[PDB]
Amino acid sequence: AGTTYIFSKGGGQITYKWPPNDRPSTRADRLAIGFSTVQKEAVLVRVDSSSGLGDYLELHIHQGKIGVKFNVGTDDIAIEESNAIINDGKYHVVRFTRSGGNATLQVDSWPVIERYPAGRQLTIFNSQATIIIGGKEQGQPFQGQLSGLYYNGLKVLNMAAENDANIAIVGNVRLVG
Amino acid sequence: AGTTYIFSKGGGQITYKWPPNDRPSTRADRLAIGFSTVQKEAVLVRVDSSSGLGDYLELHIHQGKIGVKFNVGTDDIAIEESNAIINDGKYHVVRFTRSGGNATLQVDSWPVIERYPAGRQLTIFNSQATIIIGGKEQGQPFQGQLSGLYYNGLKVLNMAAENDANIAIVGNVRLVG
Amino acid sequence: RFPVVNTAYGRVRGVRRELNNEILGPVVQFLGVPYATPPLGARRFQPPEAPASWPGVRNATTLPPACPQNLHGALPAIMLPVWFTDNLEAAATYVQNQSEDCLYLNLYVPTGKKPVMLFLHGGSYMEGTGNMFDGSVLAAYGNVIVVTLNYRLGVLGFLSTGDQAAKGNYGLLDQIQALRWLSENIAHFGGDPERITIFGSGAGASCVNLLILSHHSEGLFQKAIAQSGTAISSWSVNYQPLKYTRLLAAKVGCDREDSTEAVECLRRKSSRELVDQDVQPARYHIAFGPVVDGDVVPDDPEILMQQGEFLNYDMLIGVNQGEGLKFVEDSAESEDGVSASAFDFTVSNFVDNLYGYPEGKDVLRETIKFMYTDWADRDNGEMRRKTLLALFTDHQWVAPAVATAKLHADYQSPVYFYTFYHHCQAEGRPEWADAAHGDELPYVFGVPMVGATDLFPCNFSKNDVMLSAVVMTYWTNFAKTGDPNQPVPQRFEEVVWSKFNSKEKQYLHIGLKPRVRDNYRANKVAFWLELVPHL
Amino acid sequence: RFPVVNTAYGRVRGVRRELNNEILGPVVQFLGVPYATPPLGARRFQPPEAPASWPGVRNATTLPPACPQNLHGALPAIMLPVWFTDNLEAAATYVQNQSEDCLYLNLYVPTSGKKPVMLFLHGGSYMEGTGNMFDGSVLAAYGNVIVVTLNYRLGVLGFLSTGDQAAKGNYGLLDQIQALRWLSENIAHFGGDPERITIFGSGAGASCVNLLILSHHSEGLFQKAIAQSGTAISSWSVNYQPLKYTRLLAAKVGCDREDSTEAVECLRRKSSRELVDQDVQPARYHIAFGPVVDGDVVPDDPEILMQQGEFLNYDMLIGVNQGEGLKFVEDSAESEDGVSASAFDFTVSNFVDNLYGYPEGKDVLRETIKFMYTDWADRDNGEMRRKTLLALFTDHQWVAPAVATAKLHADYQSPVYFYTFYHHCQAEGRPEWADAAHGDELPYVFGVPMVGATDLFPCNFSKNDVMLSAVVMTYWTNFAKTGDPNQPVPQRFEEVVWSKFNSKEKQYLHIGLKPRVRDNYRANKVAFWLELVPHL
Ligand SMILES: *[C@@H]1O[C@H](CO)[C@@H](O)[C@H](O)[C@H]1NC(C)=O
Ligand SMILES: *[C@@H]1O[C@H](CO)[C@@H](O)[C@H](O)[C@H]1NC(C)=O
Ligand SMILES: *[C@@H]1O[C@H](CO)[C@@H](O)[C@H](O)[C@H]1NC(C)=O
Ligand SMILES: *[C@@H]1O[C@H](CO)[C@@H](O)[C@H](O)[C@H]1NC(C)=O
Ligand SMILES: *[C@@H]1O[C@H](CO)[C@@H](O)[C@H](O)[C@H]1NC(C)=O
Ligand SMILES: *[C@@H]1O[C@H](CO)[C@@H](O)[C@H](O)[C@H]1NC(C)=O
Ligand SMILES: [Ca+2]
Ligand SMILES: [Ca+2]
Repeated sequence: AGTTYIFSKGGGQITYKWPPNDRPSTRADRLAIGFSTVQKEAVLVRVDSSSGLGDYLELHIHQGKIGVKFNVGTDDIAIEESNAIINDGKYHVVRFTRSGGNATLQVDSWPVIERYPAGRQLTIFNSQATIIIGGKEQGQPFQGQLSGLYYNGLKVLNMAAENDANIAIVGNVRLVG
Repeated sequence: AGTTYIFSKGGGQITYKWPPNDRPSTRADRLAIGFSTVQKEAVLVRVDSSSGLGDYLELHIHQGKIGVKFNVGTDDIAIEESNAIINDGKYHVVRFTRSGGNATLQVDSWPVIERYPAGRQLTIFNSQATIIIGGKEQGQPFQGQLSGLYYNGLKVLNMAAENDANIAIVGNVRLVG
Repeated sequence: RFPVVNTAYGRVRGVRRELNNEILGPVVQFLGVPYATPPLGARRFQPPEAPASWPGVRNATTLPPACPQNLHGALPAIMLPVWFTDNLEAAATYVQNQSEDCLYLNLYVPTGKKPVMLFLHGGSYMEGTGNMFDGSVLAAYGNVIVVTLNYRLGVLGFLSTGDQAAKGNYGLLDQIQALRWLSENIAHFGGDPERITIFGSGAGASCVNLLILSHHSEGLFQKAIAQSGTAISSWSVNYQPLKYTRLLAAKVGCDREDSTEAVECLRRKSSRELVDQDVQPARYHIAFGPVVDGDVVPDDPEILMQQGEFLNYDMLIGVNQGEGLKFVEDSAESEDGVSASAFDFTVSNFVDNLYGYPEGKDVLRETIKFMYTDWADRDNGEMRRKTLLALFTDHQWVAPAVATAKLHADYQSPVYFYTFYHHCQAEGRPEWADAAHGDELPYVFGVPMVGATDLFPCNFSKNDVMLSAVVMTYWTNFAKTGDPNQPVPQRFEEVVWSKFNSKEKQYLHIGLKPRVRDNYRANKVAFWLELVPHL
Repeated sequence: RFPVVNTAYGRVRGVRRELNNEILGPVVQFLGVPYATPPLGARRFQPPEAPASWPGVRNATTLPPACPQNLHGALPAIMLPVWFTDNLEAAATYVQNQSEDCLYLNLYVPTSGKKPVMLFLHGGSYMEGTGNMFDGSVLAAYGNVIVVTLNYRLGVLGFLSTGDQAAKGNYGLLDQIQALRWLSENIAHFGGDPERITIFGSGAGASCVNLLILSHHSEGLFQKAIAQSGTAISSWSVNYQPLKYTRLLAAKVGCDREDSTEAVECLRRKSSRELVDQDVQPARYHIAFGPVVDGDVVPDDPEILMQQGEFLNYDMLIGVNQGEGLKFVEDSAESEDGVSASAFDFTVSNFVDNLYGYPEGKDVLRETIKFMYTDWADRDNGEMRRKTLLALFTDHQWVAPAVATAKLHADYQSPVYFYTFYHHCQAEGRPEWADAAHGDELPYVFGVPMVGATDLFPCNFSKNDVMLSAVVMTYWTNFAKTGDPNQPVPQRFEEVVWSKFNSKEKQYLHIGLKPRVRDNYRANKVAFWLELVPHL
């Protein structure tokens, strides 16, 4: 576990907003984060596009199963760790690689589940805008502990602990020390 | 009887040009003139519209028969005195009244010849600009005595003697008396 | 003084009313001198006849009664002038003594011999009167004799069936009778029976363009000033008289299968019973109006003037900047302009009502949606209300006026084109608007030089008075010599109003900054005259 | 001095050629350094690979041979730049040593941080051109940017395809991508920055730039793109029916086997000059051998691809000239009057027949595009019909596609800068009525005026031309340095701020002797071509 952040009652949200002229658009996505919580319904990280574009990426725990759902333009594609239980209070890490429609999701050292959609799928996540951690405004606030958020060469928590000018924190998001 | 203009060898022409802003358009027309000649083929008078418009009116003797032919927009209507020979050297007169498409031609004391063209015919004589006496431009010169040209209250021959500016005489036309 | 002038039928008396302004001479007004026998009984629905001589003398001092009409009814509110519909309560005062015997005229003689200017009123063919316009300021200023008449309107003046039972066009015949009375009776009043001008605005202007193409009016007049009107627009003539006359006959109480029987039954009914009947025509059309029969209007006015069936009259045609101000009437209550959902609905209804061709109703709609939209302000809103107003003005008033000006100038007749732009600042009229339909009548009649009347309560500045003087001088010069700038010289002193040649369609941009321009809305006019026929 | 720089495959010797002008420093030229294996034998009609390391030092001084082509043939003159068509004899001098092995690039290096890289993608069409024609030794010295001009397979040997797997096609685009990869992994030794690699080009080469944006092969190779007078959505940008022309060439060359693999194998045996001299003529306003939609380089057609945001947010600079279809009116350009009505009607009808050709309705489209493109204030001018015809061709082929691609790129939050060149150097043989034509912006970008007239540009150059050239390369080098044509180097050009191209507010900048930032370039005609003609 890297820079651990603790979420308490009520929760909160931490937002990393890219500069307007340096917003990235990438074919492939790489997410990785460790966590420890007992919540049955929560959202860990939400990645949004700019105004108008409907491209999105979301990671959430529903009914005790962690999963990632993304909209790349054609339709929503979701991959979930169905044959497991994750809200048992123990620390578990999750990794996710994306290539167009193809999505590989792994948790702990268990075998990687793969999703290979059929038909023509768009492959471009257009004009990333903000990284949201907490999911409180979405509708399912997250309470627990998070660590080591890695996103395509951007360690969100590591630079957030450095108090960079492009990160804003609100709520019960506290730093473990 | 009145002011008579004679035609010498070669030929001649008398042209009346209407003022640029005083060219009249008439639904009904009158044309009376006394003539005396022995030429088998000739043209006496010819009234033309302005540039572009195809409306015209002419009086001509063919094969010893005098007749009036006009174009008012639909078709050429020509009414000719057939049961008379007029180029015997005597002094005759001819009158022609036009109303709508209907025409009436009368020579001396002979019975009137009336023409009612079939179908609905154009009527208005649009923007008369010139009157031509002698018709040297057409190709048939005139050699004889002409007097009393009456055209809708206009006496071209009378004004020609009084040295009217608009009236122009070109060729071998001489005034008698 | 109460001078008396002898006419060919008798002797009439008038008054010598004085004007408010101090630069105009006294004007002798003869109000209510008849010009035809009253068409009351069996003479109803018949062409007018010459009046009856009277013994002794007759004052003409009270305004004559107006023709029967239903002003508080379903009049066509699109073709009517804006000041008529705005001040409908004040304009109803003038038509208060309505009677069937309404054939009269009023002369305003000022104090070679002075010309005559006849005014043909009428925003539509079913309303208005000649008593509204006091042509006394124009008479004194221009030293011309202004005549304003009352002619039969509506059912009593334009009902027709197509056959010889009721040919129609009784209003045009009444106007021609008034012209004849002026021709054979104006020499006694000091007028010149050889310099008669005829002019009017609105549907009356259409009457002017239907008197030029009429065989009846050959030598009665020699000039014409048709402003904001045409005989080729959609609401100028009536091509389905039998349908609407049968609808009216069925509604009133007798619809005989024989046309003559129906006409004879109608002649037995009171004027107010069948005038008050509400027969609604199709949109952008009329129910009762001029009809093509063969006597007054021989053929279609669009076909008649293409073949040059007119007698070479000097013409002064004109339009306004935006005349379809009443086309956009439901969109004047919105802070913004019209929404994108309100711009494709008005255009669709416009195409359905006016063209309505199933084969090409989806191609024409798209191309006239694309043409009348500002692509530099595609999502402005206000510049969609402006473009809708421009679309209606271009189709109804500007394109027919340009077409008729071209047709008249092609056959070598003097045509002068004008485009009124200035407008008096009214009370309730929107600020974004411009010179609406019939907004030049106050300036032509010298309303600003006397003040705001009931019909025009608008505030007038010095610029309005100057423009009124300018336009009145232009009109009077045209009446005097057929040239707007020849007799009386007047940035308005150095502008030479040139002719309207077909090759270069020069005109005068009448307004606060006049200038002789080159082509008035060439793109849209060419769109309506050349491309739309090809589609 | 002949400096030596070690690349990743060996060491190359350059030169230190100096410039005529005074304010420009010396330039080092590594002319002719290879970047891929020669596609000579069985490697013909195959994608390029990495080069072969040479033990020792390679002398890189002479201009490398140009790729096989045929200038004195049946070239499509409508799409070629005006200066290339006019001076064809002078331009043929550069293409004199043509050989099949032509995969070489030339670097020009000057002498605030690490210098950027500007690759130039030449080619008025896909059958002609060479990187030796443009000397980038002036732009490199002025803007302190390493300028790289390459040579890639052209015409028959570069873009032949059948749709099957026998010959996928777009070998020229693969050569360009290989050159970009070589620059990315080898420019650090010459002093360049492998993270600021702009690519720019004019004419059909600019199309390649657009076709290099929608391709996933060139993901991280370059960062920016300057596409001037070119698009990937015009009529002559992509070849949609390669099989017909390939089979026609195969029949005309000798072997037309029914199976595509056998035909390709036979074609690989013909020498490079026999299959190039063949006269395979495409339909008018189209191309015979060009980029082909297959799935590897171009996944789908470029028009569909850019609608659904299939690009990776490249800073982009589009531009057009005033009138580029100068060769649309060439049969009626040496007459006292302009175009008669009987000839305007015929030209518009031929245009509609060749381009649209819709059996459902053409008696409506012809009349509406005739009415739209005519001045009704001077309807009978005659001379003002050549201008309208030139505007028609320019609007349909060059202006509307450029505006459409700028709007589609700006709709996904990518910096888009639109320019409209309006000045033209006074040519000896060009008509006086003619305005800035196709390819007349290339002399200014490369700084020809500050050096003088050449064989390719025999023009007079005054002081105004020199000032405009300096300004144009200042803008281009600022864009290369920072992606914003106003930031790094201060500049009626002093008080003009070049703004982005928003879809709602299409602000552009008007290059010329009277610069100004305007709001909508030909909004009426562009909207006509984009939003009305599709409805008809
Ligand atoms: C997804 O996987 C399929 C099958 O392995 C492959 O054909 C496709 O190219 C992959 N998509 C991407 C974007 O790599
Ligand atoms: C011409 O004659 C016919 C038959 O007599 C008549 O009906 C018609 O009215 C006449 N034309 C004119 C213009 O009077
Ligand atoms: C006309 O009116 C005046 C004033 O009302 C009146 O005195 C006069 O008698 C009237 N005229 C006649 C002929 O009665
Ligand atoms: C209209 O004119 C009157 C009289 O000059 C003036 O008092 C009034 O203020 C003017 N209009 C307005 C709204 O001020
Ligand atoms: C390069 O040129 C030098 C001098 O001409 C010569 O000595 C050397 O061998 C050359 N090298 C190659 C690879 O041609
Ligand atoms: C440069 O312009 C002058 C006119 O000022 C012209 O005569 C001259 O020929 C031009 N330069 C060249 C090299 O021709
Ligand atoms: Ca997308
Ligand atoms: Ca005629």
